[PDB]
Amino acid sequence: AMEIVYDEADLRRYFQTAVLLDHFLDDAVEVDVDAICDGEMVLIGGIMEHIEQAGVHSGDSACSLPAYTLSQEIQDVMRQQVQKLAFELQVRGLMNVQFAVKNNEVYLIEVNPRAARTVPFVSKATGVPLAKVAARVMAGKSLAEQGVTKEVIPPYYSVKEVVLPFNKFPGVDPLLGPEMRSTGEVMGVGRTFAEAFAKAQLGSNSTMKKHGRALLSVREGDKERVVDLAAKLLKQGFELDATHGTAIVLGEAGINPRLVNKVHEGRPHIQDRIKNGEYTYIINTTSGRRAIEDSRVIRRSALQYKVHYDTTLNGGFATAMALNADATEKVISVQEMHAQIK
Amino acid sequence: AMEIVYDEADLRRYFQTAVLLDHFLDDAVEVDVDAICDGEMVLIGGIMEHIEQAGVHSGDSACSLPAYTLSQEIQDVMRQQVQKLAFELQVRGLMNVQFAVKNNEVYLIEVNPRAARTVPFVSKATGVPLAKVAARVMAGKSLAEQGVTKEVIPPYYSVKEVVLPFNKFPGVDPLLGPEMRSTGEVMGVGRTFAEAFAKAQLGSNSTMKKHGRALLSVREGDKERVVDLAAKLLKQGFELDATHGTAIVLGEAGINPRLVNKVHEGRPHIQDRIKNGEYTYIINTTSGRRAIEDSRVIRRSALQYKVHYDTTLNGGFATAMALNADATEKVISVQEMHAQIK
Ligand SMILES: Nc1ncnc2c1ncn2[C@@H]1O[C@H](COP(=O)(O)OP(=O)(O)O)[C@@H](O)[C@H]1O
Ligand SMILES: Nc1ncnc2c1ncn2[C@@H]1O[C@H](COP(=O)(O)OP(=O)(O)O)[C@@H](O)[C@H]1O
Ligand SMILES: O=c1[nH]cnc2c1ncn2[C@@H]1O[C@H](COP(=O)(O)O)[C@@H](O)[C@H]1O
Ligand SMILES: O=c1[nH]cnc2c1ncn2[C@@H]1O[C@H](COP(=O)(O)O)[C@@H](O)[C@H]1O
Ligand SMILES: NCCC[C@H](N)C(=O)O
Ligand SMILES: NCCC[C@H](N)C(=O)O
Ligand SMILES: [Cl-]
Ligand SMILES: [Cl-]
Ligand SMILES: [K+]
Ligand SMILES: [K+]
Ligand SMILES: [K+]
Ligand SMILES: [K+]
Ligand SMILES: [Mn+2]
Ligand SMILES: [Mn+2]
Repeated sequence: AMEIVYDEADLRRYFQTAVLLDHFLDDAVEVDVDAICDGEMVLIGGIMEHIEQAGVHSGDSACSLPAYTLSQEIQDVMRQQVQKLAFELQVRGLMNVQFAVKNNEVYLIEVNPRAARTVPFVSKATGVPLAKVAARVMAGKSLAEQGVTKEVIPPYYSVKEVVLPFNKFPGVDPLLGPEMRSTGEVMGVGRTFAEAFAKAQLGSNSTMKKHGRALLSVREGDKERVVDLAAKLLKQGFELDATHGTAIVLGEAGINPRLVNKVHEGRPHIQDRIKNGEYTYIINTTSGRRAIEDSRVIRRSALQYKVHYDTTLNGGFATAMALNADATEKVISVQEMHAQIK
Repeated sequence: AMEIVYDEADLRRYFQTAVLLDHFLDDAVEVDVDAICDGEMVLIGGIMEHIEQAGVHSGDSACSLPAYTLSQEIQDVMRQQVQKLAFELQVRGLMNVQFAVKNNEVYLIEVNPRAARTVPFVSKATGVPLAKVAARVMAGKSLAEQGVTKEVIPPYYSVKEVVLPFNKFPGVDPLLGPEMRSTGEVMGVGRTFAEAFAKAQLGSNSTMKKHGRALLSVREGDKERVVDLAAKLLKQGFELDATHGTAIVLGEAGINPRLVNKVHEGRPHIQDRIKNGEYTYIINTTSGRRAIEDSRVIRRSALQYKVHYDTTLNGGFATAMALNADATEKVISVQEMHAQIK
């Protein structure tokens, strides 16, 4: 049971219900890097930039291949670091490295000297049978002999999205965290990131609509950013609703959402509205055990009433960008995909 | 110490704190009636409809001659009740009657068998020197004999507004109630109620503006009428702020004010905003001792910073109308006014 502790009090509190201790890189981009090491050289299979930030298990984050926001200069740090790590541990075959980017600063989160659950996606994305290769490598044939020496960078956008079992265990709080709960995955391919993403979202069984009313209820650290997001939804013709504190910040920015009541606050409240088909979209962020626990009802209602919802601001943005795309506009075969690869 | 208690708890509460017990006529129109009785007949000198409802001392209420909302039918009833009273108590000279209208029903508040403070204004408004006339009657000269037998209903509107000393005693909660606190009064003469009012308002040293942002923070009972108020303001070009509860009702009605925190809710709050010059107008109603005591800050801030404020919705509405008039437009002398009385 891993948990993010915010303060001293918090510490104890976990401790009771309860040891490695790590500092939580808040407001960090999480990255996945799959690579092969033949001993001579190192092939970078792919660099995946997660939509959801560090603190939300790789296993449950959507991810984009190539990175949709990261700087070449930084990818480059990780590129260099992995190489460094590959040779150092003596990687003979596949490997995976997970980083965390915070303030143009690369932090090593973990190294998995084996096949990661990211390979296939990465293989599909790049047209490079990553496993076959490391397989051939482990046995004795080099990256060099394989003529599999250069790192591929597709002409298109490959986004990976996950599917969660929440609907099977309704008593659970359908919320993202440090622990993985997802069962499967989908892949979205688009000319643009927004395209790919919309593809991955539709593919993941999302109920997200392109119209109606959105509900914004975010955590403190998300209050600043939520503005742009809200701006985006307004531009798309979404009508807005917001909880008190979230409504405060919005207003301070020229945006006047409809104020909605929390459960304990009166009527009607979020639950009633949700239940009444009042929303087509919900952006809900929450931080801290107690808070989470207290906000449970919205997520539960949302899931239950099939309202598309995001539990990360990063995830809200993606959802928004995707509103500008048409996931049924254009299809492309995988063979065509790899054909496009020079 | 004259207070209005709402519930049993309230009763006691006062009782510890502190006997005549009267049923409070909530949401009632207060009226003043000045008249003369020569024992032979009764002369109606003036029927004044207060802007502020019963519960706000007559002396601190703005008022209009002729009535601006009362039905002729209801006024006529009053006129008869006055007559009755006059005769019965043996009035010989001036008299004054105070009523409350609730649900198309007339209630007697009190009877002051003497010259009331409304006498000068009524005189000015009607061109009839009630004091002189009444003095005559007292002296033996009858109404018939003096040739003053018909009630005068002027061709223009006369609005009286008061001035309060709260500024002199910053420590006092600048709020209206059942006890009189005002030191003076002014008169506004207009072709319409809106005009008389605007004139009365301006002469009262009101800092009211015709543009800007308005703060709405009203009590439960006022939550319903507030919407129309908000609309009217919106129409006038004003922008809107509002406290939580008030915002909620507004939202439900299609009005999305900009949310503002209560002093104790955090920042940014009303005090901050008021202080910073965000508002040009403030509409704040509050009921019940504790509630009053708690909101005190909003009223104290409004005054200190010179923002125009109304503590009654009836007042807020009058203000609203006045926005549609120009007190600097037309001027009229008393002589001219009296001359129009045919
Ligand atoms: N120090 C940290 N700061 C931020 N996020 C972290 C940190 N450690 C772990 N995480 C998050 O938790 C996830 C799981 O941690 P990780 O060490 O990779 O565990 P696992 O072995 O279960 O895959 C990561 O994918 C990441 O989102
Ligand atoms: N029963 C009542 N219902 C509503 N308002 C009332 C009632 N009794 C008095 N008031 C309010 O209190 C004020 C003062 O009461 P009043 O009997 O006229 O006392 P005073 O001797 O001060 O003139 C009135 O002008 C009115 O606004
Ligand atoms: O009905 C509720 N009860 C408790 N918490 C809620 C409820 N609805 C939303 N929240 C949480 O409220 C937070 C936003 O609060 P705000 O700061 O007042 O806008 C988010 O972290 C939400 O998950
Ligand atoms: O800063 C404050 N502290 C306490 N009460 C306030 C404050 N500002 C406004 N009020 C009161 O809040 C009421 C409106 O509350 P609302 O229903 O949440 O909008 C009014 O009756 C106001 O007098
Ligand atoms: N990639 C995880 C699934 C996303 C889900 N809508 C959430 O934001 O909670
Ligand atoms: N007629 C009394 C003055 C009104 C004041 N603006 C208030 O509404 O409190
Ligand atoms: Cl369950
Ligand atoms: Cl003082
Ligand atoms: K992540
Ligand atoms: K691991
Ligand atoms: K009154
Ligand atoms: K009296
Ligand atoms: Mn991991
Ligand atoms: Mn009285």
